[PDB]
Amino acid sequence: ICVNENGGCEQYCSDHTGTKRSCRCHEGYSLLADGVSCTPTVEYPCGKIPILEKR
Amino acid sequence: IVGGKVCPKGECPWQVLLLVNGAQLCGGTLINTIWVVSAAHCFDKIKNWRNLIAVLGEHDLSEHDGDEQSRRVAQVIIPSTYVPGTTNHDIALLRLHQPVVLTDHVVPLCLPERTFSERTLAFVRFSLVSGWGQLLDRGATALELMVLNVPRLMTQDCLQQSRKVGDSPNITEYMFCAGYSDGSKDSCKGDSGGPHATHYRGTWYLTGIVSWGQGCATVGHFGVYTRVSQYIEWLQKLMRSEPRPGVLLRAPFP
Ligand SMILES: CCOc1cc(OC(C)C)c(F)c([C@@H](Nc2ccc(C(=N)N)cc2)c2nc(-c3ccccc3)c[nH]2)c1
Ligand SMILES: [Ca+2]
Repeated sequence: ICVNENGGCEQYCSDHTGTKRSCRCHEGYSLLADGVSCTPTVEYPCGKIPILEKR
Repeated sequence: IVGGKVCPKGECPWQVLLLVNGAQLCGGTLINTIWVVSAAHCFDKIKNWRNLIAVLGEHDLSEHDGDEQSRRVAQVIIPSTYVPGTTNHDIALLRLHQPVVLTDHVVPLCLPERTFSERTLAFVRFSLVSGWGQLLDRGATALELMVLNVPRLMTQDCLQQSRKVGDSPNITEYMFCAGYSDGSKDSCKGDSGGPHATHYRGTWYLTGIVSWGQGCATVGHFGVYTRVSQYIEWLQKLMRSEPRPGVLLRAPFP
C-alpha cells in the first residue's frame, strides 16, 4: 500500500501483515482520527514556515 | 545561486550560514535545535576547528537585525567513506555547542524517513536550493539569501543530457542531478552544504545538499547534490549518540 501514493499518508507510511497500513508523523506532529493527516503539536514544527502559516 | 531570487526574510528559516574566522564558508540545514546538515567538502581545508560558527535566522549579511543566532560548532561528523578532495559521500553532520531557540525566523527542516524519501519525495519534480553563493559563475557572492526552484532528474537522464567532459567525476547512488542545462539557473560553490528542500502535502523536507558541478550554470551541465535518503539511518544513529572530545569525528558508513 505505502509504495502507491504514499498509502494515502500525509507523512510516513508503514506496511503491515495483509492489506494493513499505519500512517505516522515526524516528531512535533500527531496523527488525526482519519489515520492519514498530521497536525502540529508544537509552536515551531519542522518544515513549516511561520510567516506563511500565520498569514 | 544563479538565476534565482532573494528568499523573502523568514521564508528559508532552516538555512544555516557557516563561518570560519568570520568569513563565509558554506551553507547548512538545521534539522532540529542542535543539529545541522552540511557538506563534508566544506571542511577539507579547516585548521582552526574552534573558529567555526553556525548562524541561524540570517538573511542580509550587511546588517544585524536581531533575528540572527550564532552558535559554536561543537562537532563535525563525516562518514568514513568520504575522501577529502573527491566527490562521493559529501555530507557532514554538525552538533551545535548550545541549541538554537526556535522562532518565526529559525525553524528546522524535516529530515524525512528513508522509505518516504525514496518512494515519495524522490518523485517530487521541483525543489528549492538556497544560499549566499555566487550570483554568477566567476562573479560576486550574494548579500541577501537567494533561492532557486530546480527540477530533479534521474541519473540516466542526467548523463544522457550532459556534455561529455573529460576526467568528470562519476554520479554515484549517493548523488543526484538537479537543475537546467541551458546555463541560466544553478546553485554555486559558495552555496555548498546548503539545502535542497522538497515540498510534500504542506511540509518541507531535506532531500539534498549542494555538493558539486562543472562551474556554475554551465551550458550542458546540471547541479549535483548529495542524496540525503542514503544517510537517514547514519544521521539518526549519530543524533542519539553522546558527544565525543574533539571537533572532527569520522564515523563508520554504513
Ligand atoms: C565534493 C565536492 O566536490 C566538488 C567538486 C568540484 O568540481 C568537480 C567538477 C571536480 C567543485 F567545483 C566543487 C565546488 N562546489 C560546487 C557546488 C555546486 C556547483 C554547482 N554547479 N551546482 C558547483 C561547484 C567547490 N566548493 C568548494 C568549497 C566550498 C566551500 C568551502 C570549501 C570549499 C571548492 N570547490 C566541489
Ligand atoms: Ca543580518
